[PDB]
Amino acid sequence: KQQEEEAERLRRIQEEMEKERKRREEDEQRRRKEEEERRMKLEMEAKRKQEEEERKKREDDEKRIQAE
Repeated sequence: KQQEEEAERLRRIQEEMEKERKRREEDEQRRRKEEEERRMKLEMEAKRKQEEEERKKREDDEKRIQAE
C-alpha cells in the first residue's frame, strides 16, 4: 500500500468515469435527434391532413358547379 499506487488506481477510475460521461452525452444527443425526427413526422402528418381538408372543400365547390 503506497500513495503512488493509490494515485494510479485513482487515475484509472477517473478515466472510466469520463468514458461513461461521453456515452451518456452520445445517448442524449441521439434522443434529442429522435425527438426532432418524431416532431418532423408529426408536422408532416398535419400538413397532409390540412391538404386533405382543402381537397374536400375544392371537390364540394365543383359539385355545386352544375349539380353533379
